[PDB]
Amino acid sequence: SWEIDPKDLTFLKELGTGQFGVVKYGKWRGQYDVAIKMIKEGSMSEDEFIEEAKVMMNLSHEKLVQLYGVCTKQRPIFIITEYMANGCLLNYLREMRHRFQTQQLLEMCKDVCEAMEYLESKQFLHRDLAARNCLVNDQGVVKVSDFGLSRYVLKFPVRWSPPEVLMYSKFSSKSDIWAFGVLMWEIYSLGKMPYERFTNSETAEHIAQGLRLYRPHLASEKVYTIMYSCWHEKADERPTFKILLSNILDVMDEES
Ligand SMILES: *CCC(=O)N(C)[C@H]1C[C@@](C)(Oc2nc(-c3cnn(C)c3)cn3nccc23)C1
Repeated sequence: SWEIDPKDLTFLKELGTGQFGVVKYGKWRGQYDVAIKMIKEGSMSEDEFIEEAKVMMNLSHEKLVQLYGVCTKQRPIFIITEYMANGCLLNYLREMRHRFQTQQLLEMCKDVCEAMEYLESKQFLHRDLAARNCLVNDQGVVKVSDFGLSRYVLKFPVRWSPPEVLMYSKFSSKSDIWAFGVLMWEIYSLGKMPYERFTNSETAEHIAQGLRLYRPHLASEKVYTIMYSCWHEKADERPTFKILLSNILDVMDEES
């Protein structure tokens, strides 16, 4: 049930390259748009991934990029996902022509938070949440992509990592929370790199001294309060995604 017959795939356009190599746009059975991730040999722990794919296919949420299945009886293996016509969220933010309103930026935050509250409720960590791992569909809806997939990569995301990850490799729901707050900073900064003048090493040292990302000027005070709450030093003092969704809904109502 997790397995797609590659004979049902028609490869139509190269979309570009991601973590595991090329991604292509194609059709399934001549009819349905799909994205086809072609997994470069040697890059992925494929047996482990295949087993986890069965779990990932039972995860269904409107704001999660859907895994349609995998093609595993060949090399390279393929991962078949929902096609997202407007590409990577990071590139989308950086296109100044969109002239985003802040209500649109908050909606992107809500989209991601909804997906992450769903993953939280399933006790599933993303482990690499960031604007580069979100995608945008033809209706401007942002969805969370490649959740959990860093576990199978045979370059660490220092700038999306809380102190207990940098110091001790303590991953938890609350390291996804921290990364979400950095993602909100990416959205309201229109895609700047977090800690844009620092190296990864400098970022980690400054985080150790309590530096935090500055308020992007497009974020209101209440929006900054939300992303800042994700960066409490003690992981247990950071909200859940359920609390964050409620805070985002509140600010959406106040700024409507
Ligand atoms: C920001 C990081 C990045 O560029 N990623 C992750 C790329 C992987 C990629 C090529 O995958 C997809 N790209 C598109 C797409 C790219 N450009 N347009 C106009 C659309 C669409 N798509 N749907 C699913 C995966 C994927 C983006």
